Amino acid sequence: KIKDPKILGIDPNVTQYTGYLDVEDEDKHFFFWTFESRNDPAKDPVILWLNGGPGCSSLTGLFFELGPSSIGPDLKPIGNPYSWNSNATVIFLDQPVNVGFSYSGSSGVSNTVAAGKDVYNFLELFFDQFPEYVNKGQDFHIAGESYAGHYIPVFASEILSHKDRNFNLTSVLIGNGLTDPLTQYNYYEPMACGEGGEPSVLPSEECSAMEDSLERCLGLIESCYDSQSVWSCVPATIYCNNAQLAPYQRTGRNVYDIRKDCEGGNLCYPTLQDIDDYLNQDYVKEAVGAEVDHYESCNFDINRNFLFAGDWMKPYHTAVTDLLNQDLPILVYAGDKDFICNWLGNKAWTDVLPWKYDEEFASQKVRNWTASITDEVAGEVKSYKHFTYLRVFNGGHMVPFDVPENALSMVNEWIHGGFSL
Amino acid sequence: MNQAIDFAQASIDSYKKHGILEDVIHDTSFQPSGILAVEYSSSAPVAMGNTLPTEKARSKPQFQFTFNKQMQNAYVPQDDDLFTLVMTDPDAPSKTDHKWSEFCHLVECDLKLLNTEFFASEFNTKGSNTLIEYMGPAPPKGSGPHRYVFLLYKQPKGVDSSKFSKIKDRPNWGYGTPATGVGKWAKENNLQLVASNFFYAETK
Ligand SMILES: *[C@@H]1O[C@H](CO)[C@@H](O)[C@H](O)[C@H]1NC(C)=O
Ligand SMILES: *[C@H]1O[C@H](CO)[C@@H](O)[C@H](O)[C@H]1NC(C)=O
Ligand SMILES: *[C@H]1O[C@H](CO)[C@@H](O)[C@H](O)[C@H]1NC(C)=O
Repeated sequence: KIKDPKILGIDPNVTQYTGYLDVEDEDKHFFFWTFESRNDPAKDPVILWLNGGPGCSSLTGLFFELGPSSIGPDLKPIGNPYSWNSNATVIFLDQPVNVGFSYSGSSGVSNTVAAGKDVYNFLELFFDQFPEYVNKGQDFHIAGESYAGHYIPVFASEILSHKDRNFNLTSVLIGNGLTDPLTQYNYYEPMACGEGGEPSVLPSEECSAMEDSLERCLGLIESCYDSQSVWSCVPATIYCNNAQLAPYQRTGRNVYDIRKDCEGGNLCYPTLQDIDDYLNQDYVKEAVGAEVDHYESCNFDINRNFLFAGDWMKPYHTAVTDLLNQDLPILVYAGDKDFICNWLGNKAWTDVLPWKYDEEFASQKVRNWTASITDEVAGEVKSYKHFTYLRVFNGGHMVPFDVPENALSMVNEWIHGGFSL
Repeated sequence: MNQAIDFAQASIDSYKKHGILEDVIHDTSFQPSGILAVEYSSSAPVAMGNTLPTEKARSKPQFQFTFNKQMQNAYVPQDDDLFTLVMTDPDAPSKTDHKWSEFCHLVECDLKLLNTEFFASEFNTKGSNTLIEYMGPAPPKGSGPHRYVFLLYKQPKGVDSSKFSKIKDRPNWGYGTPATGVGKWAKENNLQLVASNFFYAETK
């Protein structure tokens, strides 16, 4: 069922829908929340937002990062003037099933490919229910962060292989994501040892330890890349994460923001709890039409499902090559203060990825990027044709949360500026 | 992504949330020494709590043991080492009715590994002895989902399976009393639990 959640604060005088879209022939109930552009919903593009985890709700991005309202300590919504629905209608989807308000009694997904099949179905049902967001020829984008670095490329491929789809895909955005493990795992040491724009956070003995185990880890990742099997990918995940991520984590430092200490829940940001409490209120659940009893930011079971299935180290980056070769614009952005999906690693796989214009791209010189809204030199860009890599200054794992204005400048210059920063 | 660093803690959390430490292992202090990767087919991996369609868990699955000297009385890998692989359902006929609690699905013994400390290895099936042949999930329609738990035990040095207590039959592992199985049997045979994985299956 679909509902009108306007009675809640969130975004007054902007139509929106919440509810479920079902694939009952598989017992899958996808919860979503839609917000129209605060400008012209008939002209402005549509954006699908996805958080990572894997197993975390997209409502996090809504209330905590880039949606129309955030939530105060008193559980009252506070309007966000820099919401991404300023010049685009946005869709927040809880996926895979059983994440957030999305649920499923029987089935369950363990890898990205399978999740891709499900999202494609959801989108078909969606644009079927709301032809208004396609009829007028609006562009449609898919944006997400973190582990969505796995989702997006695979997801985009899934939808582009269907010739009978009832909508189009204009471009995809990926912030601080994990996309090419083999390359990215090479930059945790330099990022944690004073070579990523921040003072070292690990004692020398540790940085060296990380260097020694690097080879073994990479070899294991390569092995997973070659066989794409549990036997090879799961061990690779265990060895590398313990060798390259564990040291940093043991210092109590925030894996999402190298300048902070991890404090609070399983996600290091105490405030996330506030939105969890807001979404669990009796009147909010009802107004939204939730069919699930208790809401949680992330579902750690599906998180472990992906882990123990070997999805973490798969070579999904190869999908990016296909997409780029087909001229699909792609924006890979990363805040330079994040650690677990740092900008060094993201610039690295982006500089060596093979594709028809990999030569002209590698040649391009990085230049300064001035945010339109703030007029500040907010980062360093590097782009050629339809491939762009953006380093965002003073941004952690969740860019919009640290630099909301510059973040809005980025998405708008992309969505409205012809996919070129 | 914060939770994907420590596979040990991740394992404990899963065992707790799904009552594997109390209903089956009977030890809330249990610490895994490694992780047990189990798979029926490339599309049917058992990944700590995922759901699998019954028909996919029809034949015997493949196993792999990854030891990581860090996730740690303590288990120190050696060459003489012989292992026992168990599969049990503590939700038989259901998560509530335990008339047959702990239904024995599989018990393989005298298994050896093909093979700062770290290694991933499969088992050498050759000289092993199956005390209880494999039988896939077959939960009663409507009983709800059942927990299918795989457990890897290290056998005491020098003692083969011909010396372990007999297993009358499957329901209750032939102990007669309800809610009894791997825990009871593993203790009276001095087996050392080393790892565990599990999945859910249901018949609607
Ligand atoms: C975004 O929408 C606002 C509507 O108030 C408009 O003033 C602004 O110029 C728009 N900019 C775009 C199209 O990026
Ligand atoms: C995608 O846009 C619509 C989908 O509603 C379709 O009719 C069109 O053919 C596609 N794009 C084009 C013009 O190739
Ligand atoms: C970026 O702008 C130019 C080159 O793009 C140059 O002044 C310098 O590299 C940067 N400017 C700043 C912020 O110092």
